[PDB]
Amino acid sequence: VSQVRQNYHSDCEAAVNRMLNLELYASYTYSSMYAFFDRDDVALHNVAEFFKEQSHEEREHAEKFMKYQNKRGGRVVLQDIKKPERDEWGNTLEAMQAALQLEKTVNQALLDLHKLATDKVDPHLCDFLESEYLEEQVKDIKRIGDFITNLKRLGLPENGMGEYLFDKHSVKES
Amino acid sequence: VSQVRQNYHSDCEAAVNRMLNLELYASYTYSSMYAFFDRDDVALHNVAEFFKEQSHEEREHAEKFMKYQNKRGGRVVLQDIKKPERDEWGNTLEAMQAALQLEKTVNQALLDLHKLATDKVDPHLCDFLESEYLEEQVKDIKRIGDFITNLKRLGLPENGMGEYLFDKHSVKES
Amino acid sequence: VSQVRQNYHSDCEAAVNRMLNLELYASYTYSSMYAFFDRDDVALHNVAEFFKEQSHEEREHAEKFMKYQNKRGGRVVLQDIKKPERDEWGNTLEAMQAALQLEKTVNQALLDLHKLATDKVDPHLCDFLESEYLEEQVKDIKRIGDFITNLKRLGLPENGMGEYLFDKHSVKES
Amino acid sequence: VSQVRQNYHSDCEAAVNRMLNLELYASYTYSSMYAFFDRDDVALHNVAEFFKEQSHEEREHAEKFMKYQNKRGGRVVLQDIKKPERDEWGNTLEAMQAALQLEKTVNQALLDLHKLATDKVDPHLCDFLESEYLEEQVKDIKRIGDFITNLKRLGLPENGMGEYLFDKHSVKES
Ligand SMILES: [Cl-]
Ligand SMILES: [Cl-]
Ligand SMILES: [Cl-]
Ligand SMILES: [Cl-]
Ligand SMILES: [Cl-]
Ligand SMILES: [Cl-]
Ligand SMILES: [Cl-]
Ligand SMILES: [Cl-]
Ligand SMILES: [Cl-]
Ligand SMILES: [Cl-]
Ligand SMILES: [Cl-]
Ligand SMILES: [Cl-]
Ligand SMILES: [Cl-]
Ligand SMILES: [Cl-]
Ligand SMILES: [Cl-]
Ligand SMILES: [Cl-]
Ligand SMILES: [Cl-]
Ligand SMILES: [Cl-]
Ligand SMILES: [Cl-]
Ligand SMILES: [Cl-]
Ligand SMILES: [Cl-]
Ligand SMILES: [Cl-]
Ligand SMILES: [Cl-]
Ligand SMILES: [Cl-]
Ligand SMILES: [Cl-]
Ligand SMILES: [Cl-]
Ligand SMILES: [Cl-]
Ligand SMILES: [Cl-]
Ligand SMILES: [Cl-]
Ligand SMILES: [Cl-]
Ligand SMILES: [Cl-]
Ligand SMILES: [Cl-]
Ligand SMILES: [Cl-]
Ligand SMILES: [Cl-]
Ligand SMILES: [Cl-]
Ligand SMILES: [Cl-]
Ligand SMILES: [Cl-]
Ligand SMILES: [Cl-]
Ligand SMILES: [Cl-]
Ligand SMILES: [Cl-]
Ligand SMILES: [Cl-]
Ligand SMILES: [Cl-]
Ligand SMILES: [Cl-]
Ligand SMILES: [Cl-]
Ligand SMILES: [Cl-]
Ligand SMILES: [Cl-]
Ligand SMILES: [Cl-]
Ligand SMILES: [Mg+2]
Ligand SMILES: [Mg+2]
Ligand SMILES: [Mg+2]
Ligand SMILES: [Mg+2]
Ligand SMILES: [Mg+2]
Ligand SMILES: [Mg+2]
Ligand SMILES: [Mg+2]
Ligand SMILES: [Mg+2]
Ligand SMILES: [Mg+2]
Ligand SMILES: [Mg+2]
Ligand SMILES: [Mg+2]
Ligand SMILES: [Mg+2]
Ligand SMILES: [Mg+2]
Ligand SMILES: [Mg+2]
Ligand SMILES: [Mg+2]
Ligand SMILES: [Mg+2]
Ligand SMILES: [Mg+2]
Ligand SMILES: [Mg+2]
Ligand SMILES: [Mg+2]
Ligand SMILES: [Mg+2]
Ligand SMILES: [Mg+2]
Ligand SMILES: [Mg+2]
Ligand SMILES: [Mg+2]
Ligand SMILES: [Mg+2]
Ligand SMILES: [Mg+2]
Ligand SMILES: [Mg+2]
Ligand SMILES: [Mg+2]
Ligand SMILES: [Mg+2]
Ligand SMILES: [Mg+2]
Ligand SMILES: [Mg+2]
Ligand SMILES: [Mg+2]
Ligand SMILES: [Mg+2]
Ligand SMILES: [Mg+2]
Ligand SMILES: [Mg+2]
Ligand SMILES: [Mg+2]
Ligand SMILES: [Mg+2]
Ligand SMILES: [Mg+2]
Ligand SMILES: [Mg+2]
Repeated sequence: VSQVRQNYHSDCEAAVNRMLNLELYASYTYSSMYAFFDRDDVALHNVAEFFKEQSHEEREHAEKFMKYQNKRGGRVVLQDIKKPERDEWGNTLEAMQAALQLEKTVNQALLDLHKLATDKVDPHLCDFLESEYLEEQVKDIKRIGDFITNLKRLGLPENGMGEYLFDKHSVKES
Repeated sequence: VSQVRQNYHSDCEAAVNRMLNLELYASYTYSSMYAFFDRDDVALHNVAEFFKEQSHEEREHAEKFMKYQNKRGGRVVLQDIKKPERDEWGNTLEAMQAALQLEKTVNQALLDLHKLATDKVDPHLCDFLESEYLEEQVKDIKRIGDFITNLKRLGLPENGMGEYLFDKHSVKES
Repeated sequence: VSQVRQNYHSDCEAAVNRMLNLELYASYTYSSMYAFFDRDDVALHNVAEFFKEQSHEEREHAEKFMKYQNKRGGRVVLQDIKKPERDEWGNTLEAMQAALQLEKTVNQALLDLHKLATDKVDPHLCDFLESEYLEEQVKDIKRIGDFITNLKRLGLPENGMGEYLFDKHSVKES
Repeated sequence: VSQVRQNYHSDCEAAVNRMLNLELYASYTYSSMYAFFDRDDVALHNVAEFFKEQSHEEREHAEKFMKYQNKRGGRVVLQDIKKPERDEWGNTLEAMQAALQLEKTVNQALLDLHKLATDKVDPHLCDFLESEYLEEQVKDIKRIGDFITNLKRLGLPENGMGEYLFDKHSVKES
């Protein structure tokens, strides 16, 4: 038993490792989207940079779980990071829809981890999730949903001018 | 009788209270428009912020009438603030058209109050309306009319790209 | 169903709308207190400004619930804002006692909403209430209780000098 | 006829001269109050300075009428400035009550002049009164009324401690 360990259930330790893998998986999926929008036959630079930043943020989420695991006296166990579901992402609308579903999948895993932490009476883990993870998900899900609404308004997928304008006006100029 | 009261007719005092209610009503209607444009399935952020600011300005108009009432020795009497006429506002064009009519309704009430103040020979109240209320209405009515003309030019309600562009270029970036 | 909606119960959505109305109601009651203390026959300016600020804070509480509703994919539904219980507020002690009870009524509604969020296993809503609402209530209830104790010490309601001194020394100079 | 004169009725010219005298009369009354509160057996320095400033403001009101008269092509005609109604002013409450009535007397004369200007269809004179005189009166009447309410709250005339505190906290520290 780690000398620091107190009120930290083995199930929660394991679930934190699984969550860590999912954060890394999400990072890798976003990195794939970045590379896609940087292709010369796609060429939406601000969209590409948006997904690059999304990828970097997921890696930070992963690293925070590693640090958490050690703070509680659990042990980080890594597994393969599975490649993303697609090799090409269609267009800005398809990619944003996939991002929305990814962020909701991550959110559900975090909510499930909160359920487990609650069941095991671990208020520190509950607070960690609430203070560091759950609001980030709600905020980003809202942001991405708002983007999707605007992409549809702009006539995606068919309206190329709409897609061009989204890249200029909706995402950060990079 | 209030010790400060001089040349302030009971009818004007009552009409000031009714005008106060109308300012609050207008504020609440604009707040509803703000919340509508902030919906994830509407997602026009600059338009939402435009209406939020419109709402804040109406509250300031209301507070100025409260202060006026007390300065003249009248007594503030509040009534319920009725909820807005609609729960959803359609799109930027429908909302702007409703805003135009709201500002004209407020303007007519102010003009009617000026008629009353004139009839009761209250030059202080006339000056207050002319110097603090009537030009604000003319200016904002012109601004909103100009917006409506541009929304029609941009192909509202059908042209989603037009609506997107209005939010980027016509209203303040927020 | 809103594309952003996840783990957000219809009951919680409805309760958030009811809470929004209560925040607006509280704002309006405080605005009435402001106008009362600004009367020439009351004339306690720092007390008036205290209640004006209380009113502005309640409006901010309301707006934060509107934003929350949309972030979760719920839909803002507004109802009439009922006028305050009184048209005149007696004196600083009576008004502060009414403020204490108002803040406790708001607190109870927030605690009830937390119970509901807990029952529906909504940790995001629980965190939102705990991080943005519940401590504000405890702090302001303590502040107002402290004021009431001092108003009683100063001989309210009978001691006019005491009431004058409270306005100079207890509330912020405005 | 003055070369500049246009739309300026002889009656208005005369009434402006009478108003000028009243402004000077008001100044002199306030100067008497200043000297009274500066007496060693009265010794309320901030109250004295309040009335000194009131006196200076009335002189500015008078000078503005002189300038106005000449701008319109009328001719300034001066009369004796009558001494104030009292040689001693009792206490802060009696003086403030006399100030309230003085400011209301001045206000009534200004309102009467506005009636005359209206009757003679002189919009420039109407605007001058509304923009330079009428709101000053409403504001100062409210200020003085508020003071009287506080003096009564403080137990004037009998409560010497109340009167002392008013001088320290209600009027500007000078
Ligand atoms: Cl261990
Ligand atoms: Cl343990
Ligand atoms: Cl334990
Ligand atoms: Cl265990
Ligand atoms: Cl594991
Ligand atoms: Cl596998
Ligand atoms: Cl693929
Ligand atoms: Cl997914
Ligand atoms: Cl968070
Ligand atoms: Cl967006
Ligand atoms: Cl641009
Ligand atoms: Cl956008
Ligand atoms: Cl009255
Ligand atoms: Cl009157
Ligand atoms: Cl009159
Ligand atoms: Cl009347
Ligand atoms: Cl009324
Ligand atoms: Cl009704
Ligand atoms: Cl509707
Ligand atoms: Cl209307
Ligand atoms: Cl104006
Ligand atoms: Cl425009
Ligand atoms: Cl425009
Ligand atoms: Cl929904
Ligand atoms: Cl849901
Ligand atoms: Cl869930
Ligand atoms: Cl539900
Ligand atoms: Cl509802
Ligand atoms: Cl009802
Ligand atoms: Cl009442
Ligand atoms: Cl209550
Ligand atoms: Cl809080
Ligand atoms: Cl206190
Ligand atoms: Cl003191
Ligand atoms: Cl002090
Ligand atoms: Cl205190
Ligand atoms: Cl002449
Ligand atoms: Cl002439
Ligand atoms: Cl003419
Ligand atoms: Cl003439
Ligand atoms: Cl003359
Ligand atoms: Cl004589
Ligand atoms: Cl005398
Ligand atoms: Cl007089
Ligand atoms: Cl003025
Ligand atoms: Cl005062
Ligand atoms: Cl005072
Ligand atoms: Mg060891
Ligand atoms: Mg284990
Ligand atoms: Mg970011
Ligand atoms: Mg993200
Ligand atoms: Mg993540
Ligand atoms: Mg494989
Ligand atoms: Mg908890
Ligand atoms: Mg937080
Ligand atoms: Mg964060
Ligand atoms: Mg946004
Ligand atoms: Mg009275
Ligand atoms: Mg009446
Ligand atoms: Mg504005
Ligand atoms: Mg407006
Ligand atoms: Mg208004
Ligand atoms: Mg109704
Ligand atoms: Mg004017
Ligand atoms: Mg103007
Ligand atoms: Mg203005
Ligand atoms: Mg313009
Ligand atoms: Mg949908
Ligand atoms: Mg429902
Ligand atoms: Mg505050
Ligand atoms: Mg409060
Ligand atoms: Mg509140
Ligand atoms: Mg009712
Ligand atoms: Mg906190
Ligand atoms: Mg706060
Ligand atoms: Mg304290
Ligand atoms: Mg000549
Ligand atoms: Mg003549
Ligand atoms: Mg002054
Ligand atoms: Mg004065
Ligand atoms: Mg004067
Ligand atoms: Mg004589
Ligand atoms: Mg003015
Ligand atoms: Mg002035
Ligand atoms: Mg004041």
